[PDB]
Amino acid sequence: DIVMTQSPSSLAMSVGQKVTMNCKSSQSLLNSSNQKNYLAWYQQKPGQSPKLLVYFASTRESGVPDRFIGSGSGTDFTLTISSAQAEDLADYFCQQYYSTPPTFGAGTKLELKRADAAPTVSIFPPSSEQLTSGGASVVCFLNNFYPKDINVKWKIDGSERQNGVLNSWTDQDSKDSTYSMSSTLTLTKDEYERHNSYTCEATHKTSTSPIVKSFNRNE
Amino acid sequence: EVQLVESGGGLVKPGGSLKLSCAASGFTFTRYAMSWVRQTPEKRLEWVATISNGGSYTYYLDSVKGRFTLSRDNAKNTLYLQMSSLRSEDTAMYYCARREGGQAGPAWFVYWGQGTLVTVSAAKTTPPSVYPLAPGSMVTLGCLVKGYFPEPVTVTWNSGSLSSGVHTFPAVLQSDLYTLSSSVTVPSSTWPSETVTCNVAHPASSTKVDKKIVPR
Repeated sequence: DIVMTQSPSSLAMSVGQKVTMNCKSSQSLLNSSNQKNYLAWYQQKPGQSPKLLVYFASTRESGVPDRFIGSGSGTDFTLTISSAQAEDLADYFCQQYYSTPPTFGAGTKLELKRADAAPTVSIFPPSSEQLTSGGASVVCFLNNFYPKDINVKWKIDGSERQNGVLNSWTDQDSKDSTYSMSSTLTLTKDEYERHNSYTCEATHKTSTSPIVKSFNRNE
Repeated sequence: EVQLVESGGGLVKPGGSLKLSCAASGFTFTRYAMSWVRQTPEKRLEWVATISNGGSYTYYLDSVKGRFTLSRDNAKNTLYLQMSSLRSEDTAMYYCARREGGQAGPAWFVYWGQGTLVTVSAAKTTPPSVYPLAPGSMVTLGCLVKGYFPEPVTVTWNSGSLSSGVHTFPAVLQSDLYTLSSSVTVPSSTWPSETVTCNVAHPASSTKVDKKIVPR
């Protein structure tokens, strides 16, 4: 059971700059009978099957752009992207086929760097449909921001609320390299009706100035 | 073109069975070995099984040996994975793939199927509740898809007419059910003068719901 270790777990680089991803195995994958290394690289974008980029450590699959270069030998291999493009956002996996069972590395996520961008914040009251059934989900979208670190805070009538909050992050957008985040405050209908103002706050550790969006149940 | 069309995934109880299918086209099927590779909820790829060109030799991951059976109908260009005595640890997205090179021993995979999801759980299939998200330059609308099981659901806007400015967020687990949301951002002149509908599908419950976003 050859262990394929991929370092680091995630990689961040600006558009146009060089990306180098490492993959460590446990045994030499070079065959001295024809001088070839038994290693392959795969690119997997969000929602898609893995796609073969490089086979035999350095042979590029027909159709892969020339900016993808594979190198290495023995137990240390490298995937180089000579100039990262917006579309290259993906998870990159190495795989050995020297001995059964074929094993894959845990993958290295490629993140793109770009200028800071404040989230576009939208807050939504519970729909009447949900309220009729006894529920009250207050939804807040924090869309198209950078960098990934962002902390949402919920306040009900001015007081912080932490119970009933569930958060969800998209993968980095392959067009503008931003992130988006969804935050749902799930309350009962009775508790939602017991208060008036609901506030979603987008904060980040580097600043004290949040981005605030609120609504009033009555107006 | 080479296409590997999978089918057969779904929800199944622990100890149950399920048969996955992989239909191939665009290459000489009998001249290639075929394989199954699964991917765990943490996006970890894992080879499962490989069958030779004529099926005389099969190879299995030790975790599935004696529980899964690989087979191929070379006349119908179809690959099968018969899974039995399923455990929760088998929950994963299952891919079929063509073992490249046509030779003995493992190799790399060039062509992958689109993947089918297998959920091993004793939880029951639950349809989602779909709620419109309307606001109380550009305007952001949404809809909330709450309390469904199992994965997946597909959310579109205006039947795929609105592709740009859409954010469909990954589902989270709440009370043994999944909940996700989706936002769409359109110009002010579009909404509310025009009609913005979120289309939600949950194939596991045969659920098909359209929710029109109406102003508050």
